[PDB]
Amino acid sequence: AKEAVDQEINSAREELRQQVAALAVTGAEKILNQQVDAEAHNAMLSQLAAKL
Amino acid sequence: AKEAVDQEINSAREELRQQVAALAVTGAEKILNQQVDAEAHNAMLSQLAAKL
Amino acid sequence: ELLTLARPYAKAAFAYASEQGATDNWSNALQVLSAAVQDEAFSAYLNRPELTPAEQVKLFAKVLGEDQSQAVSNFLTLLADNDRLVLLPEIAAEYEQLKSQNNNNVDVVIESAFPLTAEQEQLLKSALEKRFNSTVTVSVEVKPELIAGVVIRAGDQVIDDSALNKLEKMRTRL
Amino acid sequence: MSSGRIIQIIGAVIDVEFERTSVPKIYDALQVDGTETTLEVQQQLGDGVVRTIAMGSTEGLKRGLTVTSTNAPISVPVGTATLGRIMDVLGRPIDEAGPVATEERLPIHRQAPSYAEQAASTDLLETGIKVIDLLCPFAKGGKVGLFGGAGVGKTVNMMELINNIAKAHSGLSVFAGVGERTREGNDFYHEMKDSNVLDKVAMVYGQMNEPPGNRLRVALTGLTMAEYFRDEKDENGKGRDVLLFVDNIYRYTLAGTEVSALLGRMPSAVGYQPTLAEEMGVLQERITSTKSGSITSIQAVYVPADDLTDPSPATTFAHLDATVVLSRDIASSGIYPAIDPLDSTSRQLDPLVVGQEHYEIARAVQNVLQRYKELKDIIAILGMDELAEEDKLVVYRARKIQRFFSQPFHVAEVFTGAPGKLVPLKETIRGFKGLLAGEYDHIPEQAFYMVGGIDEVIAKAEKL
Amino acid sequence: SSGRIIQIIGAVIDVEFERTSVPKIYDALQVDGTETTLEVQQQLGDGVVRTIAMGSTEGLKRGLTVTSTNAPISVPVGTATLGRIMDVLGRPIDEAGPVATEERLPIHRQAPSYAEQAASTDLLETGIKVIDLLCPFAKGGKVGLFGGAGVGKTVNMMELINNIAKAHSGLSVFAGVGERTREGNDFYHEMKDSNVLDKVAMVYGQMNEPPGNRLRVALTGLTMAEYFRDEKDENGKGRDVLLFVDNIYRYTLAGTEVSALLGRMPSAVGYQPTLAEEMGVLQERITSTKSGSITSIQAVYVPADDLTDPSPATTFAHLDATVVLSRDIASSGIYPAIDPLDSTSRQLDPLVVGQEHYEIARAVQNVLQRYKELKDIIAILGMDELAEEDKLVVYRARKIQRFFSQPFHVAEVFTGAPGKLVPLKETIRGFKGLLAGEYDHIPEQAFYMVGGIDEVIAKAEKL
Amino acid sequence: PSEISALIKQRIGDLDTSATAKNEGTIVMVSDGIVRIHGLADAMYGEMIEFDGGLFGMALNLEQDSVGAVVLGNYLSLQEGQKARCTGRVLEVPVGPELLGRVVDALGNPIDGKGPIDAKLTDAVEKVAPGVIWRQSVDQPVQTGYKSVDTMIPVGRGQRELIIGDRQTGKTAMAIDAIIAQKNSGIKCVYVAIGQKQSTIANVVRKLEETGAMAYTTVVAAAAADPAAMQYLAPYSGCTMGEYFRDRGEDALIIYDDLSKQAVAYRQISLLLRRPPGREAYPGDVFYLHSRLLERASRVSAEYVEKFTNGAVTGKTGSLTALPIIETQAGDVSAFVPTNVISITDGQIFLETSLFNAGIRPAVNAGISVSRVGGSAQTKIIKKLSGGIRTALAQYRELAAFAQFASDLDEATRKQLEHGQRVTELMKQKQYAPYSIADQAVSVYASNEGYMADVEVKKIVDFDAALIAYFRSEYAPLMKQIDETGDYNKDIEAAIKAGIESFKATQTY
Amino acid sequence: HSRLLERASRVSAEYVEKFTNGAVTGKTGSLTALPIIETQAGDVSAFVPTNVISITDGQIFLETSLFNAGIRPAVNAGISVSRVGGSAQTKIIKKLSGGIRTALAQYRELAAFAQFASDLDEATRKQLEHGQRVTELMKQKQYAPYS
Amino acid sequence: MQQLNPSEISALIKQRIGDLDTSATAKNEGTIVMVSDGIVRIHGLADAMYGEMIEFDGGLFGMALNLEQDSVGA
Ligand SMILES: Nc1ncnc2c1ncn2[C@@H]1O[C@H](COP(=O)(O)OP(=O)(O)OP(=O)(O)O)[C@@H](O)[C@H]1O
Ligand SMILES: [Mg+2]
Repeated sequence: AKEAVDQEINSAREELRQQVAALAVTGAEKILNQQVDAEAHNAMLSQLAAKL
Repeated sequence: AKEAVDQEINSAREELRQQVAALAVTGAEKILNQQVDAEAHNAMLSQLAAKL
Repeated sequence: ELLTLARPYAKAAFAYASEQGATDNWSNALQVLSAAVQDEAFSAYLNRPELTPAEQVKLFAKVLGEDQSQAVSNFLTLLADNDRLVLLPEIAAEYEQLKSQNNNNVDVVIESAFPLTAEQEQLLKSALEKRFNSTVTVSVEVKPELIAGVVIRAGDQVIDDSALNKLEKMRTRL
Repeated sequence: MSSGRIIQIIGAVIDVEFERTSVPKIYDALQVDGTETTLEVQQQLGDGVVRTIAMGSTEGLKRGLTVTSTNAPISVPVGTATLGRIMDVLGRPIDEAGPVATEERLPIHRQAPSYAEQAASTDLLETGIKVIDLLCPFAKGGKVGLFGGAGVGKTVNMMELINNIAKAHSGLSVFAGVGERTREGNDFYHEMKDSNVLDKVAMVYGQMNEPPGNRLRVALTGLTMAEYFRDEKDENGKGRDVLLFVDNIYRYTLAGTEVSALLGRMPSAVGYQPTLAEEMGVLQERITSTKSGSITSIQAVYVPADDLTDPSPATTFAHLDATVVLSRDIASSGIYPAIDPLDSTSRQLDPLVVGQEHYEIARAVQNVLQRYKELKDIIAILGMDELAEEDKLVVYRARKIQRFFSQPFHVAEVFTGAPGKLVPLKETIRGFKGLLAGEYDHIPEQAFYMVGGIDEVIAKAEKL
Repeated sequence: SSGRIIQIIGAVIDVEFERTSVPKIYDALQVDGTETTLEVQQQLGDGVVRTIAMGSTEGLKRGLTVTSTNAPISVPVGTATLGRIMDVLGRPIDEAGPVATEERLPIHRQAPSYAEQAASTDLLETGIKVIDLLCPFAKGGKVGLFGGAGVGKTVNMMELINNIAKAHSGLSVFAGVGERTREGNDFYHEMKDSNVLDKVAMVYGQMNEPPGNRLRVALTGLTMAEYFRDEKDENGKGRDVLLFVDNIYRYTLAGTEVSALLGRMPSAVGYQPTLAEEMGVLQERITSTKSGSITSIQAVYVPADDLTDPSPATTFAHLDATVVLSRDIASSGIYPAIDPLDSTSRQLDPLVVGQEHYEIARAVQNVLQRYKELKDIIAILGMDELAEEDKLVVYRARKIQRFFSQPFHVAEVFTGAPGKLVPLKETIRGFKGLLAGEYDHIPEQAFYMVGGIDEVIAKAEKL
Repeated sequence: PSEISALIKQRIGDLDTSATAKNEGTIVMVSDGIVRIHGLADAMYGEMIEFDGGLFGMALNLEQDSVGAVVLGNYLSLQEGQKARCTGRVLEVPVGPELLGRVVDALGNPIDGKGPIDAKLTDAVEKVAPGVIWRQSVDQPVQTGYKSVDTMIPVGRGQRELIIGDRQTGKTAMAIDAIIAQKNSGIKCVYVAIGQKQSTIANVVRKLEETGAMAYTTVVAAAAADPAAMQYLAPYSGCTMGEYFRDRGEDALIIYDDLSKQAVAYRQISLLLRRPPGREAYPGDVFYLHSRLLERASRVSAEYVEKFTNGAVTGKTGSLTALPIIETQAGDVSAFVPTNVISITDGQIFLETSLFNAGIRPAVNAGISVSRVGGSAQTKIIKKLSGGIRTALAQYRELAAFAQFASDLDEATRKQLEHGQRVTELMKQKQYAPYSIADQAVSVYASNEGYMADVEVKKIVDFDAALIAYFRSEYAPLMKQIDETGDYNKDIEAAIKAGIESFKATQTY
Repeated sequence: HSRLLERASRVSAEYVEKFTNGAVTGKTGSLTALPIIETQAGDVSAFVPTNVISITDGQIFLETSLFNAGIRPAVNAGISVSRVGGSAQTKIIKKLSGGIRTALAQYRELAAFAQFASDLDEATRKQLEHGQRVTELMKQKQYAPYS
Repeated sequence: MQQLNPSEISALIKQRIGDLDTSATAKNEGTIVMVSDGIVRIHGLADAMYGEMIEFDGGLFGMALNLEQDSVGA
């Protein structure tokens, strides 16, 4: 049962990977919250990091 | 046995987050590297001086 | 260690020069002799075993030119006697420390990714004045490999705005 | 202006700097500013640099921190109120029953007693225990070697000693716990309390949970306490004569080795501090009597590794005057105390000390007890009735002797009823002499057991 | 940015570097003149480092440039090393041409984690009387061989080698550690004539090289064993592999040699304080795992037959059996010549070996030790004056000693090289019968130089 | 899914809230987990230190110009130039009853693969023993399931008692079995393992799990593959966890492993600090080192409990019993470290190699093993019944030489010899087979009643086991009551003797 | 000492043959050496003795009192051995040495009772007498070797 | 290098800075430097003799033990 559930959960982590890829590109703007929003727009322009 | 199963589930659940965060930070590094704003340099040093 | 050995000599030299106000002259001499001992050639010539303390002393006087003093000569003599010539630059450094603290000046070292403008530098000097020091000695440094920001070191005291913040976020996520 | 600042810290040793115009002397006291820890000058390192030890934990401390001095060695409270009080080495209460009442303070150190003050006489302390009182009489201002394992009533014997000295000779009692284990210390406290004797003793413990300096200096602490009490004069002068109880002086020597090692100094033959004899003596010479008052010492002694030729016991015997040993078998034979009346040795065992007749009597007793001891094996193996009837008489008489040397204790009164009996010499002497004469060979051994003087013995015998 | 020779004293070496460029520990340093290599031991500040020379200590010139690799010591591994003998550096020393593989792995991995211990203890049988009865093994165990100089110990190891090889595809490996190269060559050739090298890998440290090399041969063998165990074959579980230590004591001594020159202060015997650290580092990487296991055999030397000092003391806290060889039992003509009364294992336990085998071992211990203590009085008077009791005991003990005589499978010339490898169960049967007395009516000679009851009875009937 | 994404973002926005003005240092020198660093003028003594690689370090030598500190994690990752940083804090580890059923690092970090631990409380590892005024006497016993142990060597809650012996003598087994007997004691227990083969560690773990007692139990191990400093500090951490419950008014038990080994580690560490060595390279404070540890465990005065709780709890008194272990070279006691140890414990127990070699399981030599706490650490009934064993074993051990003798000697000697031989054999015992105090009680009664003074020696153990089962079945309520109370009463002994004589009358052994 | 004695051994004929570059083919090279270690009070635990023993092929030992017992030479066979064994002996001497070694072992076994030949076994007495005779057989003069 | 001479004292160094010779009245009076356990290292007495008694401002006496290049132990 462990093998079955772990393999299928693993199989469910790739759509989640692409999801969280979008969501981490989204979180990548929180470097703007790192600053005082001295930059608040440098990231929306950038989408070159479309990796995995 | 059941507790072992649960622990394995939790291990995977936490593990995925690590590679996700690594990808996110690599993207953030790329974005900051493409960022060439010495204007932000001036703004943030002024900001610190204000905090000083 | 080596600094520990150098300590008392620095104390003596500082006390005397302050008592004679020639502190600047001794500091200049210290820089001169530090550069001198840095030279491999000069040292190797100096460490030649056929030379009594007098030889090394007069050699230092010569390389110093018309800048030495009788106190300078005595100091050189005493150090040659115990052969402590080697650790001279550390003595000089501590001597600088003593003058800075004595005049209550603090020397501050700042590294920025991008080069700086005197406006910002004066602003920071004022800011550290609000940090309640007497006076400040600013030495800037361009460090574009650092992502951005200015890092400021006052001895053990450090303040950061550069990549370190990011390192902190990653360790936080983990 | 005495504020100096920490310069270097390793383990327990501590280094500070001061001004080269005002430098504390060795053994001065340093209180850390803002904290309750104290520093002790050991050796002047020149340049206003001093190397010292700390008194307790050393945590959190950081260099450049200001510390003041006292320009004087350590002083602690002393006075009448010090009884029934447990303080640290610093003379600070740990009983948690308020501060110390006295304002009288004296420095811990002082030079050795003057040669002029050594009393030109040497006499004996009276005790009512009927055993040392014959075999190993104590001098006045002597050192008593004590040996044997725990569980044989060491505390009990100390109880009785204290009771007697305070009762007859009005002695005052001081006890020092060197390298103490807390549990037995607390038990000893509760015993001090139940047996109504606490009000007459001054108590200080150094635990084996403390840096060595604590353990080293509790000794001098208690010593000074005793000195103050003795030199405290009575009416018409003549301050009291007091007894001092100290545990495991061997632990003291060990702690001395500790601090010597921490100073980075080479070991000794076995590895003790090379200066061992120095501190041993410094302890000793302040233990004596004077033209005014007297001091006597009881010291628990442990021999590690059973080496009578080890340097530490060897140095001990250099000052020992009387030896008392405690038995396991004798106590198991229901005889209390279990003092072996055959190994105890007294420097005072001389016809010039106890007198002629007393000396000869004691020697005769020793002979009888020996003679019976070698008789024992033959009695065991080859029966009993195969020997000289005189030897059998010896057997009976020695058995009576052993039955007799034990006695009730006034401290035993609260323990198991049976109030104790105080007995001086000149009756013990007479009774024992008569026993040696064999004039009591018509009586069972029972009349001698758990009883006082020979008059009591005959009273019981008639009543038995 | 290359360092230079700045000071050399015997076995300790120092190099200057540009303070920005500093080598890390345990990474190889390339002598720019010769093939000799240096390992970092500690960083001395200012771009100054302390190192030990892997290779010759000749040709050295103060102020000779040296480069690094900026990476730990890695040597090739894999099936392309079996039957080949390598140096400490993994180079062909057998003149059989270069190694075939490029699979190179470092040598300073960490000890296997706690969570990955083999979750159950195991057992190993050898088909050998005294051992499988009195010296049980756990697969992944630690075995010590103490003493023995009138017999061929290497013969014994080679017998175990044939044991495991025929018993399992699990290969074998030996490391020369202060090797008495006479015996090493003998072992090499005898394994050669056995035609069994495909399951064997060879690295030698032979008392002729700087102490670091003889230190590190152990790590080399460890690494080979690790990787070879990790090759999961067709199932997800690789073979359980066997190791041979030429001598653990020489491993200790290798570090012991230059410790003081390293600036290390002496220890309780003058030793190296890092003794226990390196010891544990060595042992903890030798265990049984969730997938696969590794065990080893350690040829032990004892200084003056004294065990009461740290050098064997630390070792003992890691073994699982103390096989102590016997000389006069060899004088009794016994082939294995192993003492039956001193050797033990922590594995003697009913829960792990069952009850019957354990209690048989108990009884045989008792009978042998009781027979020993009667030797004196028997000599004084004779068997007759003893009660009829223990006469059968004497006979049974003698027959036990005969039963232990096991003809060797691989000597090639000792009795014809006959293998026995008798099952543990059959030997249990035989010793049970002997303890009961089922055959306490036969001359002990019938029990000599044989195996099970079948052989004993056949011999007794033929004579 | 998206859950963590929100979680990570919301957590992040909580940081970089300001810029720190911290004071830190940098690396100057490295050797074998030992680092000389420059800077950090202000520094707590013994401050725990952080480093750029995420590791940590312990500062010991505060010299006038630099700092020496020992690696806590795994070095071989650090190079001069990297910057240190103090935490503004002292070494601290977590505690909490949730630690039961959990196995952690000496730093208190899970190793059981059971994920994070929710310890609500952490505490500094280094503290001081409470005031001696906050000590009250010891009267509650501690059971071992070992008739010899529980008879001649009573053990009271809060007492320091030492197991000692030579090597491979079951000392580990003695500790663990003592642990097992705590099904009903209600106390908790902590095992401290030092420099051990993870195989052995895991075997102990598995065995304990089989017993299931790893539920009121917590264990930490500094195996042989660990940084020396970790090992050095670990026992102090275990003491910290014990003191947690002790100060909660609770009573518990803890066990060390190879205090000698951690002493060795400390020796090595100190040596690498260029400190002045002592005899056998041992810095003197080893005495101080151990002693400041052992005394931290005791039974406390309930008044201390009450005042610490500030009214939270008022009835009970806290306690903690200390069971350390020392391994010896050829049974010496004169070695420096054991010599130091001896004067510290409240009692000591020796293990003799020959007895176990003679198959005497266990192999305790009662002849020298003592417990100076007296019967106060026994139950009333055992307090009553110990003396017979005491004196019989005495007489035997003086005169056991006559084994082969007494073919012409007097009969009384023969009878006493048989008595002694039987009672000596009586204590032979197997691991993992603790005896309830009722079992011990029936055995001692049968002993002193001489009802085994008529049966052959070879079957004494069988006799005992049969008796055990017989009562256990027939008279369960009686033993129930007994171990409920542990009181000696004439009714009780009459019932026991009736059962015994029934057993003899009934089924044979 | 290691790198010293290590140099002493016997080589393969091939090795030298190629070393001589084929100048010699048949013979093989060999070299035996004998070091001497002096003992203090006959102690064996001494550092240098410990090392050298750990290195050598085996021990050859001599006891003072045996030389004082007239045993010249005074070999102590109880401890001196060679790992080489009969492999370096000819057929006949290996064939013979067995019972000799056995008798020596027997005599050494009964040493503690050697002073009580009045109550022992007769066969034990015979073994002792044989050991005595062979012991005396092991005497030899100096400069007088035997074929 | 090696440890400091227990004679290199900022006071003494500054004095030699002022002038090297004529130290302490041609070394007729000595000043104490190092103190431990009745053992005293002193600077500035060359007129002093080995094995000489040494007077003190404390009114006490000292025993000459080590005449050295820079200092004296007593
Ligand atoms: N009463 C007993 N009955 C049967 N077996 C026992 C008994 N007591 C101990 N043993 C066995 O003895 C073995 C060795 O004991 P143990 O390993 O505890 O010794 P040790 O001193 O802890 O070893 P080390 O010194 O290596 O730590 C254990 O595996 C255990 O199974
Ligand atoms: Mg153990």
